[PDB]
Amino acid sequence: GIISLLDEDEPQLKEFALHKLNAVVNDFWAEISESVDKIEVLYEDEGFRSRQFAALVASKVFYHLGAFEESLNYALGAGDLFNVNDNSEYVETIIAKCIDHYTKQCVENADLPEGEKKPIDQRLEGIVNKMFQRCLDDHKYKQAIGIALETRRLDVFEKTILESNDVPGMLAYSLKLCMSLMQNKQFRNKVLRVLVKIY
Amino acid sequence: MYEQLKGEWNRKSPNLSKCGEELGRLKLVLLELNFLPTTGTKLTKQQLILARDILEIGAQWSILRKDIPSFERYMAQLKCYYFDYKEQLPESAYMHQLLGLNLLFLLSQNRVAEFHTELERLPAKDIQTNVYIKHPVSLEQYLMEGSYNKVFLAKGNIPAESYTFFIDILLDTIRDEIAGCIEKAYEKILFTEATRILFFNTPKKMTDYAKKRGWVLGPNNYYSFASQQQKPEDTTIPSTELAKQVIEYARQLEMIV
Amino acid sequence: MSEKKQPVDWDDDNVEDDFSNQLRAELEKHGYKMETS
Amino acid sequence: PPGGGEQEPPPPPAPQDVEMKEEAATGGGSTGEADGKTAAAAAEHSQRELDTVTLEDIKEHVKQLEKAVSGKEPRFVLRALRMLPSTSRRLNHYVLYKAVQGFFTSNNATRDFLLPFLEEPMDTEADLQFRPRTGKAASTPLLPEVEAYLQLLVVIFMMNSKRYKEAQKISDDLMQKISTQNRRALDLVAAKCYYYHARVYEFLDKLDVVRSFLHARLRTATLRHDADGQATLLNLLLRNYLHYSLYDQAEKLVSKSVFPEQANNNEWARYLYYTGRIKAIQLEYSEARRTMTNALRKAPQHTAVGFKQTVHKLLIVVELLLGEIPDRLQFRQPSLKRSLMPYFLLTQAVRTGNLAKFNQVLDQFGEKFQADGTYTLIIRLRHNVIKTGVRMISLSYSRISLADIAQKLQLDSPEDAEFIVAKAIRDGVIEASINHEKGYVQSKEMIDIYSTREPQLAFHQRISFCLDIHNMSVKAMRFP
Amino acid sequence: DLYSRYKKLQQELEFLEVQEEYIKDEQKNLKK
Amino acid sequence: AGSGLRQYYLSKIEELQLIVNDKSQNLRRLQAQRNE
Repeated sequence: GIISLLDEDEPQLKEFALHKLNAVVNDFWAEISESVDKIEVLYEDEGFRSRQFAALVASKVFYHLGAFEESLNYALGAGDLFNVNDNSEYVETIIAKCIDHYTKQCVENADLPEGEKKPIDQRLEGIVNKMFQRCLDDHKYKQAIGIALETRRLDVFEKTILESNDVPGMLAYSLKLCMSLMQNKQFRNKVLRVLVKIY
Repeated sequence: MYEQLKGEWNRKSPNLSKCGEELGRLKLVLLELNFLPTTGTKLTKQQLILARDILEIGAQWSILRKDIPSFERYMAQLKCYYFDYKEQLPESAYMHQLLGLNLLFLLSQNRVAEFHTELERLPAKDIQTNVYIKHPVSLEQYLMEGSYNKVFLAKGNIPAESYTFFIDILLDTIRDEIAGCIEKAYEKILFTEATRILFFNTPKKMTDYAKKRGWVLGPNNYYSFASQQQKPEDTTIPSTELAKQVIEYARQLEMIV
Repeated sequence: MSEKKQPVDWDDDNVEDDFSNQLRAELEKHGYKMETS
Repeated sequence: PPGGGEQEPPPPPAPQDVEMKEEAATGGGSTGEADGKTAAAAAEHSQRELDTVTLEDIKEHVKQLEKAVSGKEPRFVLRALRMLPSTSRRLNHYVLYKAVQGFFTSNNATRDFLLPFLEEPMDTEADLQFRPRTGKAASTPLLPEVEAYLQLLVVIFMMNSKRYKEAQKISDDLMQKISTQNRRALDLVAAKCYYYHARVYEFLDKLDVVRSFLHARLRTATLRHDADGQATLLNLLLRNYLHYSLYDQAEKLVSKSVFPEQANNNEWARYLYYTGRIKAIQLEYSEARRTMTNALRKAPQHTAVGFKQTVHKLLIVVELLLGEIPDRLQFRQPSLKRSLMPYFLLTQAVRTGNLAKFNQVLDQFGEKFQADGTYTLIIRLRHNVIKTGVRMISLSYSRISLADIAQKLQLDSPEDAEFIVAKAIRDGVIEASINHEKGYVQSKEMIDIYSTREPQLAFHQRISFCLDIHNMSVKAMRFP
Repeated sequence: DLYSRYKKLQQELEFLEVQEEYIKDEQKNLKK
Repeated sequence: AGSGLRQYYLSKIEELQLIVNDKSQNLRRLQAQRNE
């Protein structure tokens, strides 16, 4: 295959190979897999021209194989060349799994806020808040509030409830959810207090 | 665009600056109108005739300079061009002998498994005529039977150019494979029996095997380490795991309610 | 079930296992084997 | 008059009633199992689809005049099915169309009204609730237009209708139907489309465009889950990879998707046949023969299904290289006409030492061998005959002078005999040993004993099997 | 909307799991 | 905003539906065995 060009270290050729290749990854999805070391090396070193482009094709190949953890990692590394996109099966799958990783990380850290919280790659927020904005390009989608409560973020919660139609029926809905089907007292009372303030 | 079409090929091609000319050619072809595309155009057809010819010369220079990675790279590119979604491709005179040389390379580097799987594409040119393809399959057949001396007898007949750069390696690999087949547990074998085998010089290469391999270098009374193997299955204690198995059977006789 | 594979292009003595022509029947072979010695 | 008027009474009655009540009961059951018991995989839906595949398809090829089956479209063309009167009136319309067709001439389609009988069918407040009915009644018109056996003015329509149905099902599954999993039917649809593409690729260019489309098709599967979807797409794609473009082999060797454990039994046979073909063509012979025999007995139980013939014409060559076939056992009534003419003459030549007769048979039937796409025999079988002789020598003698095999196997020299026997032992066909001193070949040690640690290794496997079967059985007992 | 269905699905799933464990235990003692 | 998050909250619950759908039947089977 055209990997026959990647074999050469001339910098001019490399980017032509990657640009030509990511156009056909789907038809030859598995065939490529005996080359992922080369692409990873060409991502790790500094001073290439489109390190994001190598990270992108790596993410595509690992999404073929369903190694979702590593597709996620390289998608974080792939920067804006990926993250700016917004309408495909591939992106929606890996952003869903990113949301999942983020919410579970948040829930874990929330039990020990006093320190030594594990690091958060800010790209996770860089994707989550982008989705939050999509859930802001709209009048009052309930789901936004759902993810808000699920991720323990009172800030975007408040910003969403005050923004858009702050119909008091909606905050009565929020009180109903707070009382009806959530139980962790230490989070319950915090949500309830921010609600009494806004009220 | 015609960068010394026949500058240093018609009369003599020893140039190392030909490498620089090829570098310029590869730098220029990447900016040509169509490489990846398969819809094609007559202009694209010209660009493709040009790419095919330059790749052919690149591969032949590779064999002339006896470089391996450049050989496999150029051959992969050309084989991608030769068969493809677009293959109008008026016949090129070098296709047959170059493909035969490719098969010789595949056989010499002991990739026999990938040999036959490349032979499916050729329906009739591999048997009736076209001696270039005939040669490597015939040698493969010769080396599938225990017949060996016939290979060395028939070595001196090659329809294309010398191509010895691969035939020497093939002979060496056949020699070492035949040696490996004569795997000997007994450390003592008569070296004269090996002398009968096609080892040629009595101590020139006998020392080479002697340095690492066992036996002696032409002794006629070999002394060295032995390749005898004993199972040593005397131990009667697979008890730790066999007990596991039994407990497991008891596990699935219960815990269903 | 149809597989689109286009399949369509004497004695009840049962299995004959493997018989190979010997030509000479046992009577001939032994009849003239004895003659030698 | 004596042939058209007199033969008209007999025909009309049967399609008027039996087919209509068939599709009525099938649609009723589909609605019932889609409404209740959301896990409707185990139902008569699959049996109904199989019966339609088997029975209804063959009963007719022509456009079914007198409005017997062509009238169903004008029956269900206007369907509301919103409330009780709407569904009742759609059924009444079906009945009234049948009655009119039995009384007078109902609506007829002149090879161009099927689109209005398909556009208006999805028009007139059509019901999404019977999405499966839409698919079934849209695919059934394909087979008539497909199995018209004309290949004129219907293949193009077949391709357009197939694209329509594919788009409809893709848009339907874009909503990701909940607790329904229409894929249980979709698979068949997919196969059907591939059918016409082959027909298309029989009337026109190959199915490469289909290849891209179906890569996308299995990609949209395997993500949520798998329900008989990928299990079909895999063998469809590697069918096209090996469909007169079989020269491509390198890739599929890296098709590393796991094949789903619980599949329809009929498909496992296709999978194992193709796996056997790919294994044998690249020169592995140990696994090929065993997995191919496992394939043959997997689902052969039918009155001359047809591809069993091909698997036999492969297993004979693939095991000719290693031993002996049942020489007269398998030449029985179905295969006898084909297998006998070339393959029997071959194996007969192979056991004997007649090279000239081998060449004669090769010259005679090479065209048939290439037509079958199994021309490996000349490639390797001609030059591997001596292996059988070595095997026989192994079975009989136990201590022999290698100077004798030369006169027994016409090699004319002892040294190359040493070479060929050494190669054979290295290859593992025989585990003998050689005294490299005085032309002595000896067999391995006698079989030590058949009751030391080799037996119980098998009984462990059989327990795993038996306890697994009992658990599987007890679990799925009496659902309500 | 979908949030309530999501949560209720989770709850009823785990609760029928609890019933399942209960039934296994009662089987075990009734046999004795 | 043109079905911003309909592909979420929707593919997430389908597995839940299938799991509970089968698990209830399993529970009823155990019910019958215990009763007898």
